[PDB]
Parts: sequence; structure tokens; C-alpha cells
Amino acid sequence: GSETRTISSTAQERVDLEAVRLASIVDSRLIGTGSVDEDFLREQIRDARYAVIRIPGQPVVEVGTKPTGDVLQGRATGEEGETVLVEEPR
Repeated sequence: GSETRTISSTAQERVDLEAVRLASIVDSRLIGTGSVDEDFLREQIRDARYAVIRIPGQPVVEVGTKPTGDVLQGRATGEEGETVLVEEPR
């Protein structure tokens, strides 16, 4: 039969703001040189375990370590039309 579960508006909310903060640092890199690298984003996390990149026309970057599935996901859209994702332990 059917089941209930407990959603977050605290731990799952905070990962959004730090993902918009990285959409802001990635814009500074798209203006700065035009591509992000893992060694640029490991200095910008500041709250998260892992940062993740979806910029059109360049390959995916993943910072820190790959997550298992028991993780929170923060997500943003940047100012040159890119996408940023952030991952934290659940």
C-alpha cells in the first residue's frame, strides 16, 4: 500500500543559495577565461561537499568526490546561460 516521507525546507533549502553563489562565481570565470576547471571550484564550495558543472559547449566538471544517492542537491542557472549543481550528504 501507500507510504509517507519527510521532505526538507532547511537542509534542502540552504543548498540552493550556495548553488546560486556558484552560478555567480562561474559567471566570473566565463567572463574571466570562458571555461571552469575543478581547481577553480574547490576554492568556492565553502559550505558544500561537492560542486558540479553543466555549461553548454564544454564537458561536465565534478569537485570533491562523486556522491552515492543519499545526498541533497542544490541547483542554479548562471548569467551566460549555464547550469550549476551542488551536492551534500543526507
